[PDB]
Amino acid sequence: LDVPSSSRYDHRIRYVTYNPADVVQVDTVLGVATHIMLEEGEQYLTHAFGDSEAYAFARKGRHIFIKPQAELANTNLIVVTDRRSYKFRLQMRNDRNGAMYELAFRYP
Amino acid sequence: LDVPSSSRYDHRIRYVTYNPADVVQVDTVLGVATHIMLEEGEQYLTHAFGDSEAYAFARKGRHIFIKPQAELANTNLIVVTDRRSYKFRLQMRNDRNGAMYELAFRYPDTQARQTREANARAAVEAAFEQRVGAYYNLKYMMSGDKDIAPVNAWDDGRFTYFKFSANADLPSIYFVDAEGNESLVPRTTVGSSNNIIAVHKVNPKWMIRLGNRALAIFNEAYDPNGVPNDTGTASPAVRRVNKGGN
Amino acid sequence: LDVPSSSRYDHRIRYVTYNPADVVQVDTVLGVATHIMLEEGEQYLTHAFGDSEAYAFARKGRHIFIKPQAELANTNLIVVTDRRSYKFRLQMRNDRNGAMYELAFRYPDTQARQTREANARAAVEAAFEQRVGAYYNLKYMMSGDKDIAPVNAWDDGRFTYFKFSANADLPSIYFVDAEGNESLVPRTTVGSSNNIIAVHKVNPKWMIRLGNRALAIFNEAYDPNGVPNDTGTASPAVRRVNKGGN
Amino acid sequence: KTPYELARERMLRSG
Amino acid sequence: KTPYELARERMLRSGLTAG
Repeated sequence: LDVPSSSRYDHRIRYVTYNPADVVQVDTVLGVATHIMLEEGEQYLTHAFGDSEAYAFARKGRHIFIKPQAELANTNLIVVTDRRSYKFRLQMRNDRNGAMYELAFRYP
Repeated sequence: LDVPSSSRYDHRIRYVTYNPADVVQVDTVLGVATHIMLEEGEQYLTHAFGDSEAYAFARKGRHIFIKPQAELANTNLIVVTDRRSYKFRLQMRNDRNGAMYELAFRYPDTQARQTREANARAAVEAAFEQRVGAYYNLKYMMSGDKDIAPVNAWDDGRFTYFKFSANADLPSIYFVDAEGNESLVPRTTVGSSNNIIAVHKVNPKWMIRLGNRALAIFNEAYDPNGVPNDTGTASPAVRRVNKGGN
Repeated sequence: LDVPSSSRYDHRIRYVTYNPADVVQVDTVLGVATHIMLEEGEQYLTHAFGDSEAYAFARKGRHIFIKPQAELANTNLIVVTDRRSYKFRLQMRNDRNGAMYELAFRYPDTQARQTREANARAAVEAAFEQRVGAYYNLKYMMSGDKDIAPVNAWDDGRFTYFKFSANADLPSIYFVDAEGNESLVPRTTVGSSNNIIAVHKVNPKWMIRLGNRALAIFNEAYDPNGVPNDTGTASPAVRRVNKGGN
Repeated sequence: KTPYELARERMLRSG
Repeated sequence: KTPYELARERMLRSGLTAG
């Protein structure tokens, strides 16, 4: 459960270091899209939501957008690519504050 | 949250520096369109709304237009491109005052990147032109047609340099072996005014030709041993390293 | 019942080793997809549930994703590969807590095989660069066109080495037999500055040619016997083994 | 159906 | 039908990939 850490100019942008042995907690509010940013040269293979209907999924190349489409949308998103597999614990926050506009990854 | 700064002529045109760690606040009133453009030659890739139905999206090339389509349109917009990714925060304004007709960006990150590559090029050029610990051979003689002659000839142990004056045509230079046969040697033309022909070999005898005139140049201090090329470049302070690995 | 072991960072990711004679117990909850991790290069042949409609099955190459879809989904999932049969006991947890996001399989034999080859590679490289236990023959004569001569010629009983200076063109080297006939011999170019031509043979006589100049190299201490090559490589500290089996 | 409820509906429906 | 019940029905119905 690595909660991402925000930037110093705004909290709407978070960052996290990749770890193949730990999940990233994702805090989603209603009506926002989350730009999840993958590493360069990485080819998408397959993803598997916890609920395909609880979130909207869009992908162009290595860009990923997720957006809640139903209430109580607490699921998990596992996207698997050639180099590695990502894990997100999507948890919808009911207060519509403190969103995460962008999730950016770091690699050791 | 980046609040853009309005121009001194009208409040409807606002500016802000791009920052890949902060979102820009956009205030949209009902019934107007906020014109947005990207930096020249930027490849628009994809966009994503909080509410695809609350706002409109019109784009041709680098010009992006949005407009509220529904009541209470409070969402975001993430426009991703090949070099960056603009993150907006759209907040529909109830009282229809203080509109934006145009958002414009000033980009310091692209300059910060463009400047670093100049620093790297300057570093490598400094390494190459740092020539130090060099020995110069000047014991050169000539016989033949002195009208095509260089004003100076020398070598640094690795290359041989023939300097020609400004009013002189640059001739062809040939490699002469022990039996007297000529053969092609590669050359590069160096100097501020392209007045030096640098051949890539140290040899005891050279042949210069221009038309039907030949000049022979003799190295009187020929060193068979030379300076070995351990680094793979023309200087001992720069190394050619394998990148492909493999 | 081989209960998987949770990761030290998070309890969701669990690792257990494959065993043909046991089934792995999984604790799955509602609305979470479990990532079953397969070995690289396997071949999914088929799979089998004891209750198909209880779980949703999606596969792509070696990546299996399963989620529950019906109430009280207590069944098994058997996946057979080309090399082994995977056995799961899909027990549906009831509180929606402590899910299993991934189940990574550890394989002992492949661990051992993959770790030993890297040690072998490092040891082999160190043993080539070790280069001990060699006798050097330096009784080499020459006669002919000295301007294409090497500055040093020697052999270690396996190869013969001709060292040329930095300013010297590398010539062509030929094998001379008992009757004086010249023939090709393989060569490799070694040294820091590619200044040594190593030929893959020890011979009493050699011929060096470049253009129209010829030079004869004489081995005045020719050992007809030499050191036998029992290892199949250039050094006695590395062995060439038949991987292909067959 | 208060306007805020319709706003939440639009938020959930849209792509 | 309370929201939690509808959420459970949604969770059971969902497929792994939408599309």
